Amino acid sequence: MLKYIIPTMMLMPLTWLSKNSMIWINTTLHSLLISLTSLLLLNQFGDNSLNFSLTFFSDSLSTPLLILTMWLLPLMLMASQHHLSKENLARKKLFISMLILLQLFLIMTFTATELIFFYIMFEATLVPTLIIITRWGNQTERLNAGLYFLFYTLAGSLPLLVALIYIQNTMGSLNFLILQYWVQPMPNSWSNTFMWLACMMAFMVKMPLYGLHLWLPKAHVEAPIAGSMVLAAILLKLGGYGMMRITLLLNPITDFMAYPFIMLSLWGMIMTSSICLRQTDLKSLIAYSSVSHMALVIVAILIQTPWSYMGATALMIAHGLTSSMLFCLANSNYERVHSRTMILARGLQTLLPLMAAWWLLASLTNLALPPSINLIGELFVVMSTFSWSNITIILMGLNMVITALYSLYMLITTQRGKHTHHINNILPSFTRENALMSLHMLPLLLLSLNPKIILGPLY
Amino acid sequence: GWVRPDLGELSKVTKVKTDRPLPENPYHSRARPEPNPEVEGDLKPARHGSRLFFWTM
Ligand SMILES: CCCCCCCCCCCCCCCCCC(=O)OC[C@H](COP(=O)([O-])OC[C@H](O)COP(=O)([O-])OC[C@H](COC(=O)CCCCCCCCCCCCCCCCC)OC(=O)CCCCCCCCCCCCCCCCC)OC(=O)CCCCCCCCCCCCCCCCC
Ligand SMILES: CCCCCCCCCCCCCCCCCC(=O)OC[C@H](COP(=O)([O-])OC[C@H](O)COP(=O)([O-])OC[C@H](COC(=O)CCCCCCCCCCCCCCCCC)OC(=O)CCCCCCCCCCCCCCCCC)OC(=O)CCCCCCCCCCCCCCCCC
Ligand SMILES: CCCCCCCCCCCCCCCCCC(=O)OC[C@H](COP(=O)([O-])OCC[N+](C)(C)C)OC(=O)CCCCCCCCCCCCCCCCC
Repeated sequence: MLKYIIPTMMLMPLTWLSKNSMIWINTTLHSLLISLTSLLLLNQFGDNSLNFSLTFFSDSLSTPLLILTMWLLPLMLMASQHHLSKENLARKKLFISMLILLQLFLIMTFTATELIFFYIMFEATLVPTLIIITRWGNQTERLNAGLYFLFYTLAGSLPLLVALIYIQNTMGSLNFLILQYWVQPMPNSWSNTFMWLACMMAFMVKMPLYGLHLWLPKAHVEAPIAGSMVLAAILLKLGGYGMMRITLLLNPITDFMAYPFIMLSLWGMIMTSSICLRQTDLKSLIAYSSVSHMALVIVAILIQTPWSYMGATALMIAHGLTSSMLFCLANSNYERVHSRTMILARGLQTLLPLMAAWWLLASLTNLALPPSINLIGELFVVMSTFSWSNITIILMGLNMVITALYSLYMLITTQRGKHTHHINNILPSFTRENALMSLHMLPLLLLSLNPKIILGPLY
Repeated sequence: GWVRPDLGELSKVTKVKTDRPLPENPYHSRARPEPNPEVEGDLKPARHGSRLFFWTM
């Protein structure tokens, strides 16, 4: 994995020694070359995971998250170079350094062979994200949002540190490859109940769980666009990745410890979709949609069937691409009307027809239109939760109805109807904006052709 | 016929011929505890280094 860590570190002298008009182009070009190179991780096998060294490995779960992570950096550089155009050159290089450094932390977060290295990288991903939100966020609430983002994650993760060091003292190792063969059953006791909570609540905060999601519609809203892209596309999926690793160790106690959290997520996907029906902020509507989509991934990890893991990793990749594109569409209107109020700019299909086509396709992937991998992940989670209990089909179907409702309500509100008369700075769509939309959508549609590379370790 | 000692003589350390045995344990000390073992052997490198969680040296 060192052949990806070293070029990501070499993006730092590439962004600090570049000419002052070349610091976006060079980082975009070489991060696209790293994203091209990311496809060598598809050397996967049906029995063995691609095990590089004592420190790094990549199974078929970490590999799509890695390719999505290394693909997200040039798109964040494209999205964030217009509103940081008038920035100081040094602060612009600091923003690009925080993006590169967050990618550097993530690509060795997902490949961490040993779990405390995963914890160090996992909590290292707070610091560039916190700096991006609280420094290049736009409104006043970015400082409070950075507080909530920091102090939910550390409140969840500092019991996780004690849990992992306890496993290190008991099993003798936190290597995940050794713990695939030295895993012992975790019986019913109060000690093992709080063991389960300490191993799971950090990732429940990072997904986010319903009831603990209150960091998210302030951190995802008050960030800039690159912060919103990385938070929606990768940093929620760190939680699901950690769950799919750490639920190896939590059996059979998960089979009754999962019930309150399965209730919280099965009811939170209804409640947050209902919240999306009544949002005035478009960016907050996309934030609560992200909570609504990650609730299904939480249920799919907690029921731990193979169909549920396949649907959960497919839905994680699909939601990363879809939510990143929805935030970029929201930014493309915010850079014209300078307001996140959804009812302000109306009738935009009369003005921006191809951008409205991108709105249509992202709203169709948001409502899980087949054969998109959105529908593949959605559908496999619904199959596995039906096999779990036959009455969960009511909640899954009601969630799908409300999901279609807020997706097409977002589309109709922003794009349809009579246009707003007093708004006259609606520029045509720039080539940068349409290129950003297509670089989100076209991989998301091409992955419907060959979807087996995003279905996890147990496809 | 007695001669008075000179200045310096009655503070000399003299030797005494006795017939009683030397006291072999005058403090009545019991048996001392056996010491801890010494360290011995050649000093090999640490097996796989520090073994601190993931540090491979
Ligand atoms: C590996 C090789 C692969 C080769 C094949 C590629 C397969 C598909 C890839 C993606 C295709 C969509 C991308 C283009 C559309 C987006 C941009 C746009 O609006 O363009 C309009 C524009 C023409 O319109 P315009 O009037 O000039 O301007 C737009 C208007 O202003 C206003 O616009 P508008 O509203 O009038 O028109 C938009 C219209 C609006 O219509 C809709 O939105 C209706 C669509 C939904 C209902 C119908 C489809 C339902 C699902 C069935 C089909 C899939 C399964 C079929 C198989 C049988 C059943 C199993 O949408 C379309 O016409 C899209 C046609 C294709 C639909 C594909 C599904 C999209 C729906 C959302 C996801 C669904 C699940 C995923 C499916 C993935 C399948 C691969 O198109 C172009 O100029 C084309 C540009 C180049 C496109 C290249 C696409 C592939 C690129 C891949 C590059 C790398 C691989 C190399 C292969 C390259 C091959 C060329
Ligand atoms: C004939 C006589 C002469 C023969 C010469 C033969 C050699 C020819 C080449 C000579 C040059 C050799 C250079 C060092 C060898 C490579 C070491 C290495 O990659 O270890 C992999 C090491 C473990 O991976 P592995 O696959 O198990 O081992 C592969 C090798 O067998 C590794 O071998 P190993 O098993 O022996 O590794 C030992 C152990 C293996 O490591 C472990 O056991 C795991 C613990 C590693 C530390 C974890 C710390 C976690 C918390 C901190 C997070 C830091 C975030 C990253 C940095 C953020 C920004 C500063 O390493 C350590 O304990 C050292 C600590 C890490 C320092 C690595 C060396 C850096 C030198 C250059 C520094 C430039 C700045 C780089 C950024 C600073 C941080 C690295 O991975 C990391 O530590 C990840 C980070 C990558 C390391 C730096 C890459 C070296 C080249 C950098 C050039 C680009 C600079 C860009 C500009 C500056 C930054 C903005
Ligand atoms: C997001 C915010 C909330 C985060 C919640 C995080 C999870 C909640 C529960 C955490 C419990 C503490 C970590 C437990 C680690 C378990 C390791 C272990 O070996 O356990 C078995 C050990 C067993 O002891 P032992 O290991 O010494 O003995 C060997 C095992 N037996 C007993 C079988 C012989 O458990 C404990 O020692 C105690 C575990 C419970 C500790 C309760 C104190 C914390 C209370 C909850 C605080 C939650 C956060 C509050 C603040 C939030 C922010 C303001």
